[PDB]
Amino acid sequence: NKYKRIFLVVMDSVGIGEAPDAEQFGDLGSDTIGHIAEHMNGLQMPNMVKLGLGNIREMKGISKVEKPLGYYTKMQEKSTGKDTMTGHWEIMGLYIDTPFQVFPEGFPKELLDELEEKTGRKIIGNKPASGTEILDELGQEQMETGSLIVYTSADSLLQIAAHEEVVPLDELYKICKIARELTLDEKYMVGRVIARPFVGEPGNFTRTPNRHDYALKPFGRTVMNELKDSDYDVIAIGKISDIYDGEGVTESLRTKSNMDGMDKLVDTLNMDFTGLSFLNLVDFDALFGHRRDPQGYGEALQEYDARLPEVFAKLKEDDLLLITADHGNDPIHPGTDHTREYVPLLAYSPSMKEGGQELPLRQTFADIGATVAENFGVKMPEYGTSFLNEL
Ligand SMILES: [Mn+2]
Ligand SMILES: [Mn+2]
Ligand SMILES: [Mn+2]
Repeated sequence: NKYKRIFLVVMDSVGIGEAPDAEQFGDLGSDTIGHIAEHMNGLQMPNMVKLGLGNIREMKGISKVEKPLGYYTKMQEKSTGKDTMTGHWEIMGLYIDTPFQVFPEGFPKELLDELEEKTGRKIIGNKPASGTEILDELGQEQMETGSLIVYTSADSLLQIAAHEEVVPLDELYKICKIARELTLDEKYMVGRVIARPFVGEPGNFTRTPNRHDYALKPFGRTVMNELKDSDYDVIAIGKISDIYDGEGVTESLRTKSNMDGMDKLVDTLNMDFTGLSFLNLVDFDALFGHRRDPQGYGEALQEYDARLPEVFAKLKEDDLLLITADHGNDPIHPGTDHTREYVPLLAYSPSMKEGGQELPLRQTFADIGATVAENFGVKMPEYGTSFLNEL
């Protein structure tokens, strides 16, 4: 292998400007990094700048450098949707025609009607809400009627809440499995069904750790599958295992925040493995993008960039670091949905003794998967063009 270890970091939702098909998605004008940089009166990201971020695209506080540490370009998404599953699936070698849907006004009546009809239970709520607001609002009614509280988020989720002393857990998991079948339907395609059991009394409801998720497998065997089947390590950090429903994962490390994700990245640098270490930094999407909070997003980007020198210090001559994103989520854009954007790509190894150069624009995210597969000598994905020999 040219590289013994590859460290792939998805900065979740960190877009670098409107894609050529943004108009189809109502995403004209979008620019996640750009708008944040203007809000911050200059983003302070000196380490991403040293890698070549401003060589991809100059933005406020983010300038090009003469000798970038590694190679740089951007990537265009080929898949139909702009959700997290689509983007990640494409990164690992797939093409996804059928988008996952989001439900800001609630789920369609036809779906909720069929869930009632299969379960024998009435549904209440049916809107985007936090766990806390929805339980305050409807927890008491739920307790008194046996009804199911159905809510959503700004992401592709269907969440079903019920009190553990009113709806037994096993019954709630059965209900979520029925909902998971009903939502494999392109009219209603949700990424994840989540059981949200709770306990307590009105005024004091708490969600319990008995949460269970019902995800879809990727629509194809990914590069991760091929790695795992060839006895490589595939270390998933953060939401990566959930995103691929475990497919192809040999070890999974839960994280609680972006700093904790960078700590687990560092833990993997200290491991003797051969294969892929794959990190998702989700806070950018979950806390700041969907909440349309440019200040919080800005601070988080700065906090991330400050962790990078330690990663540079630990990379070996036969390691490769890849940094990208899975879509945009511009915190100064209408609504609460993602944005259809190009994503940055940075590729760095300390064996790059002269620094890097510009790569041709990657016409699918699957170029990353193709690179990884070529590096490790495993079956090449159906989609994607490796840039391994360009490095
Ligand atoms: Mn939009
Ligand atoms: Mn995402
Ligand atoms: Mn999201």
